[PDB]
Amino acid sequence: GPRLSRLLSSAG
Amino acid sequence: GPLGSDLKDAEAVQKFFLEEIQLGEELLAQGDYEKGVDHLTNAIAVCGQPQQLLQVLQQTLPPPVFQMLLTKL
Repeated sequence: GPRLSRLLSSAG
Repeated sequence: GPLGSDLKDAEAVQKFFLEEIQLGEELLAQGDYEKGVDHLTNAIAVCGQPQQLLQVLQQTLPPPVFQMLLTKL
């Protein structure tokens, strides 16, 4: 799902 | 002036990175692996230290898709 993107953002 | 010398440059790249990650993960969530990875590799490409990003990706992506990703790195 598209909110998976929050995980990738948290990686920095 | 050259890219990076303007205050607005840092904002544009942070927005670009968010957009590319959101777009990539939406495309992946539709089954379009190739275009999704295109966008994910754009996001990585503007990231100065993408170690954890790559690690999460390799953790989370199907392995043939992660292979695709590396090809497009």
